[PDB]
Amino acid sequence: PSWPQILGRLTDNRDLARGQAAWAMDQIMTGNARPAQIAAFAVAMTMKAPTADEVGELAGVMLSHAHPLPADTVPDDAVDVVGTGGDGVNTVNLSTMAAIVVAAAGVPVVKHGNRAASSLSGGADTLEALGVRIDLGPDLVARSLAEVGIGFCFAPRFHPSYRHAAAVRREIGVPTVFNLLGPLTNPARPRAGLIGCAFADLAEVMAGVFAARRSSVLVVHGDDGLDELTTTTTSTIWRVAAGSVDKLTFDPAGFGFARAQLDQLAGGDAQANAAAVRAVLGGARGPVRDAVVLNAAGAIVAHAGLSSRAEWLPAWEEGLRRASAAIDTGAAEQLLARWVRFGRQI
Amino acid sequence: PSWPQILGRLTDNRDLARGQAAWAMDQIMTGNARPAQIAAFAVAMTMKAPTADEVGELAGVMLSHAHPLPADTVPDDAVDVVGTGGDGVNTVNLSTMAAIVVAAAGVPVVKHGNRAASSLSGGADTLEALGVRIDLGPDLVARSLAEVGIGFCFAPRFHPSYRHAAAVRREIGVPTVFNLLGPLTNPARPRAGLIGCAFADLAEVMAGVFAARRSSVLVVHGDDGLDELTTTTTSTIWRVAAGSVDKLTFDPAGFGFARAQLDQLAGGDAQANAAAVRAVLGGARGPVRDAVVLNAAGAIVAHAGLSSRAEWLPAWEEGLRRASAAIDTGAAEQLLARWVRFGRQI
Ligand SMILES: O=P(O)(O)OC[C@H]1O[C@H](OP(=O)(O)OP(=O)(O)O)[C@H](O)[C@@H]1O
Ligand SMILES: O=P(O)(O)OC[C@H]1O[C@H](OP(=O)(O)OP(=O)(O)O)[C@H](O)[C@@H]1O
Ligand SMILES: O=C(O)c1ccccc1Cc1ccccc1
Ligand SMILES: O=C(O)c1ccccc1Cc1ccccc1
Ligand SMILES: O=C(O)c1ccccc1Cc1ccccc1
Ligand SMILES: [Mg+2]
Ligand SMILES: [Mg+2]
Ligand SMILES: [Mg+2]
Ligand SMILES: [Mg+2]
Repeated sequence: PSWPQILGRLTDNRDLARGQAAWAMDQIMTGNARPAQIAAFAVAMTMKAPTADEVGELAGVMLSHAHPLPADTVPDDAVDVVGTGGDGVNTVNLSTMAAIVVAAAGVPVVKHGNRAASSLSGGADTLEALGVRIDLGPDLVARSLAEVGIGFCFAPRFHPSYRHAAAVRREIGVPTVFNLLGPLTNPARPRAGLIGCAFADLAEVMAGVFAARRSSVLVVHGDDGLDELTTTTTSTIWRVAAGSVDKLTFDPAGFGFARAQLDQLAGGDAQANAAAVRAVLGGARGPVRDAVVLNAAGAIVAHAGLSSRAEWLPAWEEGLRRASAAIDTGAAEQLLARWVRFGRQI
Repeated sequence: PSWPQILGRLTDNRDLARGQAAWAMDQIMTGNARPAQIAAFAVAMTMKAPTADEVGELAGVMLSHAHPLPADTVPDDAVDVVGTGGDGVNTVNLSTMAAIVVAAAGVPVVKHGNRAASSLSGGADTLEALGVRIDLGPDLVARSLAEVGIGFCFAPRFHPSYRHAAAVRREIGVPTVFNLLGPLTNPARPRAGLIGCAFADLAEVMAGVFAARRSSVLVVHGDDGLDELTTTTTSTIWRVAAGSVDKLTFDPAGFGFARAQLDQLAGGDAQANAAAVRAVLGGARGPVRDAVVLNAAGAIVAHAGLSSRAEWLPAWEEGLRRASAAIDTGAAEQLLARWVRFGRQI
């Protein structure tokens, strides 16, 4: 294997041979690839049209190098709620708020996240401004999970060897296949998730990766471009279950949600976004709450999918009940307070 | 303009807006572009499908930054004989030998060239092994042209600001749009040329660039893969005249040439390739001579094409007569000896 061989194949517009994507990603992760090689690979792979086998190879290599959580500290039914980012909107941190509510409903959550790349505040930025410790290592994330019901795996802490790819990602600024890897490389390897993808023609490939892993996942793209289930219009859902994918259109109005306008979901810096989380968890009614509940419900449906029994329309109704209730009872607000406290008691 | 804007447009598979390619090449030529951005641009441009406008912009920027020859030192009808390289075949130096014969026929030759990038011995390597000064500056190239009838512009000597792009080209190893630039950026800007292209899919774009400039050029690709007019089979020629491109297939059997096998054109290191130059210039008959006479005749046909009155078959017959006579009379052999002396004598 070599860069000339692998890059030549992608520029010739051919799928890679088995193991070639893995070889390249491993070269990148061990500090053996030049920035020019990283960049050419990321770009060539994107314009060829990456396959699920290829992206799955990249994610596998990352996960090989990642710091794992201690043996037996992650429940079999843990869920993630996370997206690619890069939708270019300023939204409040919808995946993060949704994650808190899901954990409050009693579904164990191990969230993978990161600071903003192009938006004003990312999930990690907002959690830090809420006073949550984003910087915890594996042992402490396990304890957070067990003690609070939610853990946060901060991407740079668990994937230090991604530094070179990350620098290339920043320098080129254009989204590539690398922008898919975050939701695919949660170091705790939870088996279910609500997974947002900003790139309409890469979502199916993401779903394919999860299918191969036999995860129960909803990969979601809002038809307004949000890497979240949206309230402004319909969303496309790639439903992953029993190792297979099917594409659905999802209509929040079908459940009773008023249509919102994207400016109603608008964000600010980390201080503003933190105040939006507090408002939502404090019971403020309106568009932010609606989108949070929808997205929490979606994650609860992915969790339910870890069973044969799981049935689409009933799963949603129950997910929506549970998400609403976790906020209404104050369970979500109290969980956030307990999470903040946990991090202060070292 | 920005890298995110330009790279995004290319990865969306869209042609650039006018001036975007020029902006990017200029960033690259002024040391303002990171290796990652250079590589991402070269790759995305190649996979999109570069246009003649875009490639012409790259070449125009390179020519803007190149060392020029002094005013009024390059005759109106100077010719180049040069290819992309990158054919992955190990040939004797056909363009270089052709160039010497063409000069000896009395057509002024200002050759752009470079050391090998992936073959054993490139034009510049072989010229160096023959005792020719390859790295003369603008003023001495002009004097060489006036006194010997041929000058050689060494690419690193005339395009110092391409240094960063060149390092990226070698690091990625795969051919890109950058590989087209050599034959398109001769600093003496001759108006005619026999131009070899190893990349069948890009040769038409090279021809378009020459058409825009109103050059009289034959862009050639041997149907065996050579960036030269081959003697082993037919060649595709994109004939450039009166600012238009005509695609032709050319068969040397039409002029009485015997088919050769590719192994008969096989080269070696610079010493072996230098000895093959002397053997051809000394009158040795065989396949190598045939390939040199054919390519010389091709450069002479491109030269004739600077006149609107030139006709194709008579131009070929005259080109072949002139190329053959230049060897047989000893004029090509003497010209090489004079070139060597010129470099030794200041
Ligand atoms: O700056 P951007 O490239 O637009 O990225 C926006 C955020 O989306 C992703 O996280 P996540 O889905 O966990 O965050 P959320 O709470 O903002 O939805 C990513 O980790 C960023 O934090
Ligand atoms: O290492 P490669 O990428 O295969 O390139 C082989 C040579 O071809 C080009 O020159 P030119 O056409 O002037 O050389 P020639 O005499 O060998 O035909 C290029 O400048 C190299 O010198
Ligand atoms: O540059 C990335 O995509 C990336 C790749 C591998 C690991 C982590 C990230 C950061 C991230 C985490 C979670 C969501 C989005 C982005
Ligand atoms: O290396 C350089 O500094 C350089 C600068 C300007 C022109 C040519 C080259 C050399 C080169 C060798 C092989 C491929 C491409 C380029
Ligand atoms: O090939 C390149 O990267 C290149 C680009 C711009 C200028 C010069 C070269 C080197 C060259 C000169 C002549 C023929 C082939 C190659
Ligand atoms: Mg999100
Ligand atoms: Mg989002
Ligand atoms: Mg050549
Ligand atoms: Mg050649």
